[PDB]
Amino acid sequence: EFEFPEELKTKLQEHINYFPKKRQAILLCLHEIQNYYGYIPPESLKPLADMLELPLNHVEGVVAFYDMFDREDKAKYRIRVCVSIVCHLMGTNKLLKALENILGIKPGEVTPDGKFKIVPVQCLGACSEAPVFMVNDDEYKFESEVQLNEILSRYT
Amino acid sequence: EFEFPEELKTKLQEHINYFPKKRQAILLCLHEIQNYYGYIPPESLKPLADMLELPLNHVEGVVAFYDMFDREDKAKYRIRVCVSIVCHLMGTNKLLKALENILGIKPGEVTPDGKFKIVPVQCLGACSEAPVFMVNDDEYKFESEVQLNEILSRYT
Amino acid sequence: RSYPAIPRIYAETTLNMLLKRAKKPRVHSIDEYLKDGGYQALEKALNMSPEEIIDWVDKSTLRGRGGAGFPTGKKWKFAVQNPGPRYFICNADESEPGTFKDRIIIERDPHLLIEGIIISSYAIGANEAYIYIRGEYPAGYYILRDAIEEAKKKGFLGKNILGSGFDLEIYVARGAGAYICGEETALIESLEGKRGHPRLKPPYPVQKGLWGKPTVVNNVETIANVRFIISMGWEEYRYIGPSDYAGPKLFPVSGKVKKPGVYELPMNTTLREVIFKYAGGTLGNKKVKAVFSGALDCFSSEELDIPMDYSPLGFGGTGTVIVLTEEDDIVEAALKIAEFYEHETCGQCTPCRVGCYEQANLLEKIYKGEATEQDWEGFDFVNRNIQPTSICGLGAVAGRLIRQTLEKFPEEWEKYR
Amino acid sequence: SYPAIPRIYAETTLNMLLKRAKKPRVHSIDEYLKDGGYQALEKALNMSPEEIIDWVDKSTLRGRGGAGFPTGKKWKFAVQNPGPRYFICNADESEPGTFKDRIIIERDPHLLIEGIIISSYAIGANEAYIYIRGEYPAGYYILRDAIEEAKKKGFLGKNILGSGFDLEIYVARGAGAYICGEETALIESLEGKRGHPRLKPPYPVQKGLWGKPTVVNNVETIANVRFIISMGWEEYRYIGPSDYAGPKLFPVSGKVKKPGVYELPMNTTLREVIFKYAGGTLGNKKVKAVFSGALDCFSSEELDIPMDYSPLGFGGTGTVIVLTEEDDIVEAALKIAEFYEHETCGQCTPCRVGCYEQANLLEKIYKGEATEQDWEGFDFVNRNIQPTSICGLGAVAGRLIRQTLEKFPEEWEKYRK
Ligand SMILES: Cc1cc2nc3c(=O)[nH]c(=O)nc-3n(C[C@H](O)[C@H](O)[C@H](O)COP(=O)(O)O)c2cc1C
Ligand SMILES: Cc1cc2nc3c(=O)[nH]c(=O)nc-3n(C[C@H](O)[C@H](O)[C@H](O)COP(=O)(O)O)c2cc1C
Ligand code: SF4
Ligand code: SF4
Ligand code: FES
Ligand code: FES
Ligand SMILES: [Cl-]
Ligand SMILES: [Cl-]
Ligand SMILES: [Cl-]
Ligand code: NA
Ligand code: NA
Ligand code: NA
Ligand code: NA
Ligand code: NA
Ligand code: NA
Ligand code: NA
Ligand code: NA
Ligand code: NA
Ligand code: NA
Ligand code: NA
Repeated sequence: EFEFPEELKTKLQEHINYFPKKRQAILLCLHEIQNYYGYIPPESLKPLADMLELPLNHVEGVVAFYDMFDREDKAKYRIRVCVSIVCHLMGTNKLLKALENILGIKPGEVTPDGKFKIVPVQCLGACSEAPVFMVNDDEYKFESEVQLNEILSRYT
Repeated sequence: EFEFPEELKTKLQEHINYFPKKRQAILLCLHEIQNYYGYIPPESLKPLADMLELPLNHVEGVVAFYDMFDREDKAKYRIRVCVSIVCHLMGTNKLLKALENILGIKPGEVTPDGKFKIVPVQCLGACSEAPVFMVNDDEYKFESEVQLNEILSRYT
Repeated sequence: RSYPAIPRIYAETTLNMLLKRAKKPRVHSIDEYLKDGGYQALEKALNMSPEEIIDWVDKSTLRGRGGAGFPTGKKWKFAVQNPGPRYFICNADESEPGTFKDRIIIERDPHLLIEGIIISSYAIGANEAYIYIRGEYPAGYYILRDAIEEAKKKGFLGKNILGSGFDLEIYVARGAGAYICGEETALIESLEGKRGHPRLKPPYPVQKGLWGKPTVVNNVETIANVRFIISMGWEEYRYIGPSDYAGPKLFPVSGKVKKPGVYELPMNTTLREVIFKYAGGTLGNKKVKAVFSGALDCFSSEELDIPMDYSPLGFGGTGTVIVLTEEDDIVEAALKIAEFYEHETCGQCTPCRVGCYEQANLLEKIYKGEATEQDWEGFDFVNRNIQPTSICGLGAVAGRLIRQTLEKFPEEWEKYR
Repeated sequence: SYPAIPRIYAETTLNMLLKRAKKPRVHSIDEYLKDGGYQALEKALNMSPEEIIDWVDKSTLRGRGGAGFPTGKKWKFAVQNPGPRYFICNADESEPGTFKDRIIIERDPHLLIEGIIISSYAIGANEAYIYIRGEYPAGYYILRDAIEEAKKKGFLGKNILGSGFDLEIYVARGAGAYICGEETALIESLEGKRGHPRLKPPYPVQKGLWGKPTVVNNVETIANVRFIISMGWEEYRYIGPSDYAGPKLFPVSGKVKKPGVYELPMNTTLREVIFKYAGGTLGNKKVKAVFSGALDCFSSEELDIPMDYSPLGFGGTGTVIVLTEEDDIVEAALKIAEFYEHETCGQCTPCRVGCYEQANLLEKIYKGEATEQDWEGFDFVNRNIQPTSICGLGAVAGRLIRQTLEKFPEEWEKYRK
């Protein structure tokens, strides 16, 4: 019985119509779904598949491959923390310690309210501003806990 | 005849370009001139006025008004001695005595070698470190003659 | 990198706001500033309307720190009632005897000032701002230039600051010897490249200022408060110190105290407490004879229990405290004050021009024991007749302190007569 | 309104690719046109495709994505094969330490778009694509908007400026796979599939998107095309050394005072980059190593090499990650191992197994839990990731770590003992 609500269906159709071939819109569609729900529902894949004129397992294969997509944990706000070489040198662990102090969670975990999930990622390509993190689409240099606490107060 | 050496002319043109209006740069230009020559050469004023697109009497009047500018005596180092209330209370007189003993000059005079000029000045905004003096841009508390001699030895 | 030598003025705070970083005698560059939540009040400001920022600053009760105590938010309101372009100016001329409180923000925590300038400029729709800094603060000037470059690099200045659509450039101008260029209309005259001659007011800068356009002039210390108002909100800010004179105040203490330096204290602190509780008491434990509020007022040892606020019975001024002890010659001190005003009158007004010169010349004759009976009567008269026809406050106050020493220390003057 | 982006410091001696992008903000089409934007395109549309190829050839412009293949020759190779042909801008930029492409995307999109249109026309492509990593969302929306702007000013669409050349640029997003920066895997992703590199040959120029001739060029490569057309190849080659002429972007990070992007000629030495441009090292610690992204590791013996494509040159992409004397080489190597472990697509067995085992074993070494066999195993897997690999990741997943082993034995030996 799973159906995308109209507003979402509309946005997905825009993407499928944007490229010359429908299947090229798969990652845009998947970004959209994850944006909408806060994860990728397993139930979403079959109908997505039908809109792309692709088999379900193709779609599932794609979700499994691409690390930004998550089918397990719903989160309003994904906190992508860089764990690669340059952020590591410049204080990824201080960033994480400060996140734990504020939110009470570690990498992999979601707050009880389902508001914040900490996602460890590879280099975000902002290494001069190490240690780097994102909150959904917003990206920031971590300076200190008090600075971080203020940034996070912006997401409600 | 008179022209600015290009080294000075370049700095001058930078100040002129710095504010939205050329004439705003007049004090900065004059500081620059006094830094280059160890004073303001009278001859230097006509060509400055040109660069500022100001009449010469304007720039002459400006030089006359502001007390930091000197058109009479070339000195490599300007020893600005505060003569206002706090420094007076805390030992301006001892500072000038120490200055006389070391250099052989009194306020308003230049050493024979052109090296040092004592310039009596109003409150330098460091009254807690009275008695206060400057050597060009550097500023110091006077403690004693021996301490003073050591500071002046740094100016070659 | 490398700047001129600056004395290490002592700083001490019970509030840890304006002097949080500036209690430490060194340059605090942008990274340290950001670590302490720097420029986050700017970020919150740019998500408010200018009108709200004006409102908050109004409700904060913040009053100008430059000496005239004009409510800062109201000043902004008046400017924005006139059509743009508008200009914002940070007055960093600080040249009054005894006053060194603004320099330590400039030299130690420049970003606190710059942050305040940006918020303020946005508040009034100013896209161009100036710092007017006295020529005798070279280190301050180079520190400010460098700090502005750091601000541009992090995108706090330039076009379209943080996606807000607000543009700003801050230009740094240098004074060149003249105390009068701290008077706002003369400051503006200097920025236009002229001599520092105050203009007749009305009109006021907020209506006609730099290039005849609406101009807000605020003192360094005043602007250093703007960060805290936006960060804490106006209500919490208003809760610091007494509710009628709220917020942190800086107090430059000099002369005959054990711990001369700048103290950050609330405004319900007494003059006595400034001297004895905070500045360590007097040198030699001498009795206090007088406190000069810069070159403006003279307080006797009988007047130490007044609040360091802006009330009619309070200290007033800029909170500049110069302490004189029992062996300090009051007439000798009065001469130094007369000499100050002698050197700083711009000369446009006749009684000011002539009075500043005559007050000092005659008082020098008194001090040196060379005054005729006519010189005594002259000095008294000139002291009372500097103000007439005055365009600006200098001529209004050039005899004030000195008059107070004559009323409050008559026995000491009588010895000279 | 776009998502927040950290303001990366940008500095240039040549004022070409960073003329506008040295300022941390979106330069829109008007500001782009102001400085003569889109005039190189106009000039290009009045040239034959063959002549544009000729100029890009003779300029000696080489790919900036890491493989360093001559751009013009690439283009020439594609046009030997029947159309239709496709052009792809590669904006996947995901190698550790690399953040140079994004500042062109985020601050000066039109430098990129102008390049794409000339390049597309040069090879007869009517369909072009920007593939930008999914973790650059602001870049994504900035590009889309800048494309709309180009369309309205008539630079995209059908019959661009009456020329008869049609073009549409589609913007695709990645979703977390570093391998999708590999050009054949990029094309796989564009065809709606997993980012699995294809066996070469065939090469994309012959058989790429939908099996058709396809030119893939890096963002920074394309950023140069405007200039080659604008100044001509001969003025272009006058930039920097005759051998490796042209501007080059260097993203500098780690233990330097001024981390950021630097636009410099390629005769600059690595030492100059660190000490002349990036302000030297933090705390003035001695340099221990430079990581060329996740590819190579230079000791402090090797700083005087040119930042070019000479045999003895730095090579790579100009990515400079500075480590100083207190930085643990084994710790750093582990972080490199981890990257490769997360980024092998796993189609080749030695790569699949190697990347995994190199990380897993190195972590045991690091934690002091490695057996004698774990040590020998680690050594072994590091030398045997490459065999049978169909793309460059497997060829290089052991490279840097091997270099640390050979250049810092004493520090590894301590972990073994
Ligand atoms: C002779 C004279 C000198 C002044 N010097 C200064 C000064 O150094 N700094 C200052 O901020 N205000 C000074 N003022 C006061 C300014 O004219 C003005 O009141 C103030 O800068 C406005 O800012 P505020 O409202 O934030 O205090 C001076 C006024 C006069 C009459
Ligand atoms: C593992 C891997 C990742 C790559 N990532 C990128 C990338 O992020 N951006 C890029 O432009 N080229 C990347 N390349 C290089 C491309 O395959 C290709 O050489 C390049 O995009 C062509 O542009 P150029 O000729 O202008 O350098 C990568 C190659 C490999 C093996
Ligand atoms: S009162 Fe004195 S300082 Fe003020 S404008 Fe008149 S002459 Fe000048
Ligand atoms: S070498 Fe590695 S990354 Fe490249 S195709 Fe093979 S398994 Fe995938
Ligand atoms: S290493 Fe973290 S952004 Fe590059
Ligand atoms: S009285 Fe001398 S510096 Fe103030
Ligand atoms: Cl199916
Ligand atoms: Cl005033
Ligand atoms: Cl490749
Ligand atoms: Na097509
Ligand atoms: Na995945
Ligand atoms: Na990113
Ligand atoms: Na000074
Ligand atoms: Na001045
Ligand atoms: Na003076
Ligand atoms: Na009160
Ligand atoms: Na950027
Ligand atoms: Na990607
Ligand atoms: Na390839
Ligand atoms: Na690990």
